[PDB]
Amino acid sequence: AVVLSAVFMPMAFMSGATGEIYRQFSITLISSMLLSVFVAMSLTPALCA
Amino acid sequence: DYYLTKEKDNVQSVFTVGGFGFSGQGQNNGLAFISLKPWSERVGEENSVTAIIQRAMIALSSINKAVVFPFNLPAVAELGTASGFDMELLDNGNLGHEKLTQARNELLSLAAQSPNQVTGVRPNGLEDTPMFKVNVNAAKAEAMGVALSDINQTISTAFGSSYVNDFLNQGRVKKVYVQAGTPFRMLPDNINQWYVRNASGTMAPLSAYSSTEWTYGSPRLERYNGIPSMEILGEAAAGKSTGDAMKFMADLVAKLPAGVGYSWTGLSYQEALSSNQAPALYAISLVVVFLALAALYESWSIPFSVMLVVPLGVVGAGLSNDVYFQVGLLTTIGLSAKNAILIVEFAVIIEAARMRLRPILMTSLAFILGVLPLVISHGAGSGAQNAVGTGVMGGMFAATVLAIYFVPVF
Amino acid sequence: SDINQTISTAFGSSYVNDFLNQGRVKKVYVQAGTPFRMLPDNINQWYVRN
Amino acid sequence: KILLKVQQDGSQVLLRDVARVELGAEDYSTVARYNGKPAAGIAIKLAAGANALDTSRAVKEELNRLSAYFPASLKTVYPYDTTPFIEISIQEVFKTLVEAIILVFLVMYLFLQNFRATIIPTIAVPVVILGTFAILSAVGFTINTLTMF
Amino acid sequence: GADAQTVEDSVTQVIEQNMNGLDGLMYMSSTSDAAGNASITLTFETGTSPDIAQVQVQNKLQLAMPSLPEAVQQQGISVDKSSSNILMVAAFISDNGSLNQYDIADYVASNIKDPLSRTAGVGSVQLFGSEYAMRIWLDPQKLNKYNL
Amino acid sequence: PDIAQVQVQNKLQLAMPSLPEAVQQQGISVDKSSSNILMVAAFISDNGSLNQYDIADYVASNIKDPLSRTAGVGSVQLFGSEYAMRIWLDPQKLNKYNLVPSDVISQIKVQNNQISGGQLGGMPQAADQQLNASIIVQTRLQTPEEFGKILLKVQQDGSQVLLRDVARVELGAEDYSTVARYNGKPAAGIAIKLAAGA
Ligand SMILES: CCCCCCCCCCCCO[C@@H]1O[C@H](CO)[C@@H](O[C@H]2O[C@H](CO)[C@@H](O)[C@H](O)[C@H]2O)[C@H](O)[C@H]1O
Ligand SMILES: CCCCCCCCCCCCO[C@@H]1O[C@H](CO)[C@@H](O[C@H]2O[C@H](CO)[C@@H](O)[C@H](O)[C@H]2O)[C@H](O)[C@H]1O
Ligand SMILES: CCCCCCCCCCCCO[C@@H]1O[C@H](CO)[C@@H](O[C@H]2O[C@H](CO)[C@@H](O)[C@H](O)[C@H]2O)[C@H](O)[C@H]1O
Repeated sequence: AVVLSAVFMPMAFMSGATGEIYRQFSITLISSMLLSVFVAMSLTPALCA
Repeated sequence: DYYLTKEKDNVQSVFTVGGFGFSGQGQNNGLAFISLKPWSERVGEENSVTAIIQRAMIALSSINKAVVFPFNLPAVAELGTASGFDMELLDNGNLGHEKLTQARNELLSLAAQSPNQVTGVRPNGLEDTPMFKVNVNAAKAEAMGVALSDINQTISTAFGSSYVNDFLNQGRVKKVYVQAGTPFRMLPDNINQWYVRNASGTMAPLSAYSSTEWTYGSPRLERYNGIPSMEILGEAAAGKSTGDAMKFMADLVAKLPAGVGYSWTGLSYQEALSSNQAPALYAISLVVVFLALAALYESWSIPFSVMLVVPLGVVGAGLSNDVYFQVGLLTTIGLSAKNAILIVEFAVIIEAARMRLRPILMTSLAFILGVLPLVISHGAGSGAQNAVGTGVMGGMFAATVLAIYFVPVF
Repeated sequence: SDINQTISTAFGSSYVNDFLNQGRVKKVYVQAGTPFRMLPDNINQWYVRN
Repeated sequence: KILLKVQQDGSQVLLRDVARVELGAEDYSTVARYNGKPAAGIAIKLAAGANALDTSRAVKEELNRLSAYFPASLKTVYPYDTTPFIEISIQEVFKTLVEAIILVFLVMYLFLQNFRATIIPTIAVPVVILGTFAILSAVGFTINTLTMF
Repeated sequence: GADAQTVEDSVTQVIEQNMNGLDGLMYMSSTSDAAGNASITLTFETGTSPDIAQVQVQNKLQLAMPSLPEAVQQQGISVDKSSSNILMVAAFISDNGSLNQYDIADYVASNIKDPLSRTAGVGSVQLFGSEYAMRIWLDPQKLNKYNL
Repeated sequence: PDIAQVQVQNKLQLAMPSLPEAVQQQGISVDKSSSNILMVAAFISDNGSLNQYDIADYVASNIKDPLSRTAGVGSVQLFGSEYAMRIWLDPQKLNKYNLVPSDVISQIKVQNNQISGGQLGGMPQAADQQLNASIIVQTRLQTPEEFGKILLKVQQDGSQVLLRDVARVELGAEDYSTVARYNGKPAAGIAIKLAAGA
């Protein structure tokens, strides 16, 4: 998740309509692994306990 | 009457407005909104929108003195009512309306000569119509003491409904219009009934010094970036993309007489603006994804040196693919990389892949059944998704079994 | 008013309206000729209607 | 009764003597009908950035409120309404999300055969997906086909 | 009461020649029909503020306002951030047929148009009708009779 | 800058009705123009077939407004003028026919005018007519000889007094105040001002 966030980090600092289209992938992805790394270490341990 | 008499069992309301249309406002334009009963009463596919539209086409093709074209609202009503290419024929050479019309007809003839490339090419504007021209002998009117301004104002007021001022009606301000009566402005002979006052105060009819003739004129004029133009529509031929036919039409225009340009608008402009910059963004995205597949397994370590061979496969790879699939291929490469990852990092494979073969098919099926809601209502639209899906799942299972083991020795 | 308008039109290029030239709208100007507005003596050449 | 001219004998020439004055339409170029009956219509265009469902509810409520002052023979009908389609689309997307999570649970249960062991991912995934929805809403990212990939 | 050529060369070109210097302008297309309507559509780059674009367009239009014919000025020129999509259509009918289309349209435009138009979330409204107007139908024979 | 320009243009609209008519007709421009000049483009003639007036008119008619609407361009300034249907009056000839520049201006306004001719069978129409066609009355004059044939006055003997009899009508520059040259040859130029933030 850290590596994916890093590689997708500098995509959101360039403009353009195609860039704005690619934001609809990039921002959702960085949010995706950020939520994933939150939930895997936070929520699932509580359940399995 | 046709909608509310022959198919009363599926239509709810018919709202027809005359004098309006998407081509503009005019006496010969017609438009109709149709409302259908709710899905509870519309059962089966025979009462669906498509079947009723097809029946409407078949029944209304019999309208002899009009062109009735029932159609469904498109998926994106903000971009037009159909697909294909949108083209503007620019007269940047200052040639004139007639020369541009001749050029447009020549382009249509040339396009019709090669149906294997472009299909259904047609103009969008309206054709020329007969128009009435009144010629006023200014010298003759001036000889008998009648001002030309009076004649022009008389004609314009009589046939044009000149607006005067406002008045109050039930507490609201509303306009006041002055025009000739209905039975006085319907025929060309009606002009001879009009009179105008001279300087002496007497009256002389308009027929004394005015001559009328029939000419032709354009009922609708189109401009693009301040340059006169006429729109041209059409769709690419079957089995062909948009770019090839678009370039072919560009060459066709290059064959037109000098002074005539061209330009793309609407969807075609968007795709052209995407295409001329697509290679650079695709190259930088490929560099970024290469860094992604070069940073995780520490440099050319084990698999990332075989992913170094991936660019050769990419360069090896007229058939095309849409914008969504261009990112879908990258996501497929990424998910294959991840299918390798949680075993390759463990190696960084026997036990790891024994306990991680299951996640391969969970992720594959999760992606498949997550893109499934985009297309499916259950039952319908499922037979055509088992061709690519099953083959890709089998290929991914084989890749998990073999490649993460051959690549280490490779 | 006639005298002032005459002088202003003769020496000031009063603008009238627009006209079409090669598909473009362009202005129309009215002014005195070049050899009639170069010297102070040029005013005595002008006439106005009573 | 507007005076235009007085003749030499003192007679008056009113507007009605030379023209027929009547209360008529401002623009006659448009003719509308409903099921063959005379009618008039309003085309409502959605403002940029405004959600369709709430705007339509507001418009319908405004029409209902104004209906109290209508003439004795005037009624309101909707010949072209798109909002029931939007409502049924969202009602279908909720169903499709719930059946997606149900099928994920079913696959995981087919794997482990232990409902207590199988449930953990079942509640794990939808929290992530709805959190992602929340972030894309907060930033201002629309629910568009690109997102639904 | 204007033809296509007249409305074009009297309104459309005049407005277009002063439609430069706009930020994010993508392209501009215009039409001029024989009904007397001059419609100019301006497309801006994606992401441009619609309010800013509308303000700029309305300001630049004020330059060409004195150059337009008097009738066009009196009719009024509207600039709106209108999208092509239609949200919903509301129709009004008469039960007993006591009111023709003119009465219904006039009542609608006088009472229901402007509160609905100012309701939140509504971009623009279009009326399929017309208000009342004190139409005066001239008679050429009677006018000639009284020297008018 | 956009907010400031909008505020200035709005506040200017207050004083618009108070300004003289000629100033209103000329038009008032409000622009977010910086003093710096990005680049200057010049246009010349190889064989000298075109004088500075033709070159400037062609430039202002064809190259100005597409360049002005090009992205990143704040404002452009033309070192020249478009064409304008200049009418050079002759005081002696005007006095000869008992004419005043005011009547010449009025006659030009009348005869060089577009008139909305309406249309036959427009709304509302009868219930049994099939013909609907526009009516063309008068169009704006185009050629210089068209202007030269404008009627001004008819003498008592029936002779006509045209515009060409009292004035020399020719296609000339709209503004003669600017003269530009390139290496001594006639030319016209455009000053391109960089837009703010581009
Ligand atoms: C010898 C003949 C040479 C002819 C070459 C013709 C074209 C060949 C490919 C060149 C492409 C380089 O084009 C380059 O693209 C990047 C984006 O990827 C652009 O970069 C731009 O977009 C990014 C965001 O995406 C921004 O962060 C950046 O600030 C912006 O300037 C540059 O404006 C441009 O310099
Ligand atoms: C009210 C709650 C309980 C009642 C059940 C109704 C809602 C629950 C849906 C499941 C019942 C339908 O059972 C059916 O089974 C098949 C196979 O497993 C699944 O559906 C499968 O086949 C259909 C039919 O080609 C495809 O459209 C679909 O893409 C595929 O996933 C769905 O589950 C459902 O279409
Ligand atoms: C015989 C087997 C049957 C299995 C059926 C499985 C599902 C099939 C479709 C059923 C859908 C009905 O689901 C229904 O949706 C509406 C909204 O549209 C919900 O209604 C809810 O949302 C609306 C607003 O949108 C609110 O005004 C309402 O107060 C609220 O309760 C209900 O919570 C639910 O009752």
